[PDB]
Amino acid sequence: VTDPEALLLLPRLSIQNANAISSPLTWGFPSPGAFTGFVHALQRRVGISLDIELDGVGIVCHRFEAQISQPAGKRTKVFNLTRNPLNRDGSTAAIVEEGRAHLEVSLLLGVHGDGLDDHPAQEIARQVQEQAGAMRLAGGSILPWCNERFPAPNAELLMLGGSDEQRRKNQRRLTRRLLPGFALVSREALLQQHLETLRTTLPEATTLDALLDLCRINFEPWQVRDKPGWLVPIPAGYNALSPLYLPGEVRNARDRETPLRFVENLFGLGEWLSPHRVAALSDLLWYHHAEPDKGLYRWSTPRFV
Amino acid sequence: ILSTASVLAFERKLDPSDALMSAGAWAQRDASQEWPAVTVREKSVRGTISNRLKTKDRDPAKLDASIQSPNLQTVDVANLPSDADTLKVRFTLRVLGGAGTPSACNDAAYRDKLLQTVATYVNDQGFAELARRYAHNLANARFLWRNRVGAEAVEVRINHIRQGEVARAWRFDALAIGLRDFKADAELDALAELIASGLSGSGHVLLEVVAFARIGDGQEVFPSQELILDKGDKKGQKSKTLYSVRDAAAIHSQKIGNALRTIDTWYPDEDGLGPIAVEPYGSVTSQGKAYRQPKQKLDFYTLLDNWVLRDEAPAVEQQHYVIANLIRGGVFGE
Amino acid sequence: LSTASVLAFERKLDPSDALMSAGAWAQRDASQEWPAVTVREKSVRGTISNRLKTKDRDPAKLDASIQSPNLQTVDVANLPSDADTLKVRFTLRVLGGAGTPSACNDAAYRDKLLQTVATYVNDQGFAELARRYAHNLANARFLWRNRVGAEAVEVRINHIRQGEVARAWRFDALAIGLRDFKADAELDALAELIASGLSGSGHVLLEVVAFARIGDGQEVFPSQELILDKGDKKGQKSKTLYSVRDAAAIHSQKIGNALRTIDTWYPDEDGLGPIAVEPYGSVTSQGKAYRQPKQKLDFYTLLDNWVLRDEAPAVEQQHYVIANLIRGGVFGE
Amino acid sequence: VAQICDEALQYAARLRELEPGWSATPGCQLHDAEQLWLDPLRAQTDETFLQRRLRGDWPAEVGNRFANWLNRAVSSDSQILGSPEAAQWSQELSKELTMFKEILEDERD
Repeated sequence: VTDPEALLLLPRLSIQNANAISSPLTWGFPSPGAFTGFVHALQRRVGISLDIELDGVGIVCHRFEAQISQPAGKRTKVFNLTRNPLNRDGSTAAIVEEGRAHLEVSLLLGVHGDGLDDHPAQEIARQVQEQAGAMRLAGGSILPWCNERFPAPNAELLMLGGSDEQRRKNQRRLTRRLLPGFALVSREALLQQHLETLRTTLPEATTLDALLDLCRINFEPWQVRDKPGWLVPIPAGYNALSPLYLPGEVRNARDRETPLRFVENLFGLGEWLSPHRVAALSDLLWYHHAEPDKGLYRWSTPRFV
Repeated sequence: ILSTASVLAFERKLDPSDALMSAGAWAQRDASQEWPAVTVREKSVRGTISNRLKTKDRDPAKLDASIQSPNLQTVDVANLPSDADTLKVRFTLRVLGGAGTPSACNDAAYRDKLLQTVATYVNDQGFAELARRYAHNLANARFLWRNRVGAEAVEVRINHIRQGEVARAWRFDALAIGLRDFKADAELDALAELIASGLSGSGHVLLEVVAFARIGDGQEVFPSQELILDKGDKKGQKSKTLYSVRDAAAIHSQKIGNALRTIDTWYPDEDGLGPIAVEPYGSVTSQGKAYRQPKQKLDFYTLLDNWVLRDEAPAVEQQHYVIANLIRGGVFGE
Repeated sequence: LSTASVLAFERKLDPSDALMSAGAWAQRDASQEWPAVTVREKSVRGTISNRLKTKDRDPAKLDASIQSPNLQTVDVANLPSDADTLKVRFTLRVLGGAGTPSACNDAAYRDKLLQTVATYVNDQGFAELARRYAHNLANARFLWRNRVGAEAVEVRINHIRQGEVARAWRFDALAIGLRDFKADAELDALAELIASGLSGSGHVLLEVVAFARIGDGQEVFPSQELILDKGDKKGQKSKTLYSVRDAAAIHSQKIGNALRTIDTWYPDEDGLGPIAVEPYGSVTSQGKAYRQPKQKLDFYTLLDNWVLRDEAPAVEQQHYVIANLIRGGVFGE
Repeated sequence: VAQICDEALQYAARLRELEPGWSATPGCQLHDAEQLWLDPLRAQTDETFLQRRLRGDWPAEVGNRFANWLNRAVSSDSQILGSPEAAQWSQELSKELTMFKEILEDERD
């Protein structure tokens, strides 16, 4: 929530074999909670020898080539899978279905901390790239860079110093470094607008998540409902149900020094604007709030509209 | 009780080519084999809004927004060269023959009834009437649709190619011969004898027609006009296009074959208003008005489907009508 | 009673494309095979002269106005220095039978229009239209631009029906005023010829040869054709002079509007120079919309009153009505 | 209107930059409007005194041509041409043209 002093950048992170399931009822894009987890993992393997912190993250999704197929001319789409090794007897395995996709995306990081003037810009940008090049991203690997040679630099700026037109000049540098991308920010505004326009029947949010990503067809007062943007149902965090257990209580945990809670995951609503719609590029960050007692974990996009 | 077949179809007798225009000097018109053709080329036009604008919105703001920056477009125009003053139009017209015989049917009884009806006509009274009327429309400059209006001396030369040279050469004058009246000569009756001997199957006939129409020393001719789609495209594209051949201006074969079959002086509203284009529901397109209304019983379909099914004869004039639009062609039947 | 959906007429007073030739002295008694004025091209350095924004705070425009100029091609049809007479030669025919519509639809509207225009023609003749058309031919108003600054704009209109000349007309356009609706003797003989051609009692072929005396190689200005967004600056983007085969030329619709002034009762001031006849009488040469449909000087109001509603306008309004029933045009809804 | 104009600007920027080489050539009549806006960066072997033909080529010809193409294909109310909906649509078309010019006028700078 602290307003950043820098916008670190990693311009083309081509990833392979990403996890395009993301939820029990979406399938397209890897969840933005994975991206905030990646930024926090960069903060844990960079921001201990630099005295900074990393919270903001941008999403642009240059191209999205999935790995799908449709069966027998139907209008649904099954996932294609991977084989598995054999058992002790060597017959066949219990093949469980998991999706898979291919992406690239840039990350607009945000450096809140004070270690920006104790180091030059290219040094911190270069070592953040050298650490981000060796880290699994959302269940998938990050591809390195070959001899095409052009986006190999990794930019940065300084939000704390500058004028209004100079910040617009840095914005004109950045938004042309991201020309074909499509941003991603979540809307409570439009979703509460749809609650308080469908509110006569029932305030159930699931029927209006289902009735918003839709090519809806109505009658005379052919007609298809329109929209200025391109909308998506994305998971917007976690909605923990259990009382928080002490660390040694739960059997078979990951480690025995941090507590566990059992969770169903929430659902909100996200969209896809070009980066040239909204002006300030501190509006395209995924901070995530958390609270101990209330079992509500959330991946917001604050300060946006 | 017999019934008309579902699909009738008749071929096109009196088959014309396209007309190819050219332009040479008068009194050199006998040497008309080396004349340069009229070439369609472009020009520009700065227009002005000039149709009947709806006077439910007459604001000087939008009226002056029209008149300050008007529409502007490219229109192509065929003209004569500088030296030349004539207009050599040349096409060729062959006459097939066997007019009653269809090219499709769905019955044998109806087919032989129609053939014996047309043969009853031909043995009863020959093709000489429609032969003289087609001879008139070849004699005058009717195939010139607009180059005739505003001319000095339209000399028409109908030759007659049988083998690879001319057999008999005609030399007419399209303003001595009247446009609307239908009279005969010895020369026009020789031409009608040739056309009737063509249409009755008793020979072969290939008439090429060359008109020499003085207009002026560069005055603007009017070839046929193509069609272009333009729903308000960007940059202001074409609005008029002229039909062409391998670098020459031309007139459509359906336009020539519409001028030649202008026969009908028997449509029951008037006769002094001119002969009209022979069609079913016989309708001039230039007036938006269809003569021979099926209010009355002087259609083509009602006359054909009474004179073939029931042997009730129409008048001799309407027999000539029914056979003129059995000789233009056209798909019939439901 | 109402009009029809589509009315149309034809281009009576149909002119042609001009042939601007030139030549040496005293051969214009028998000027037959003189060379012509062509369309030849030459470069120009475009340094900007267009208006600029006030309070020019930025010296970037001070630099880039001159430091990066433009280079383009403008074609100029100068006469040869050995020649002085812009011989603008063209021809002009008159169909006649003006009130006969080219493509009407409604018979009753056609009947009232035929009898109303015939009432005009055999009541009050075409001599006023003939005198003003012979005046517009007598000067060089068909030359929209080349009249200004001349020695002797010497017209030679001739009448040809068969392959020979008839007589020799010899004029000026400085003795003949630009704006005078006078009545001379030989100009009314040629106007009587135009009256015979227009009213439908014969046929006429008028070729018009204006010896514009502009100078010993002085610049003249034929019409400019358009261009689209498929060509750059180099490649004659700015000006392209209209032409015929190795000669410059003048359009037909342009002369054919600059020979049809009858309307000198537009409301503002006829003393400010006459106009060109159109329905909704407008002059894009000055961009202003005279004859508003707000008023009753709209031609469509004039024709719908002189045919449909049976209320005849002033005689001068009727001269205007048949001026734009004789220029041609699309009409109807 | 402004949403479709901005989406078309972003898609045309992302799609016109497929090849890494292009300059003045035959058939480049779009290059008078899209030589810097609807086109990627050119080659790097010409003379160094050419940064003013693309750095100064703002979105007034290309963006103005896009606004004119939008106003020539799409239109407004013709019988209600004094009402406020056509005025809001004209202001939206002008704002879309100005936004496209401000977004694509820096194709050399």
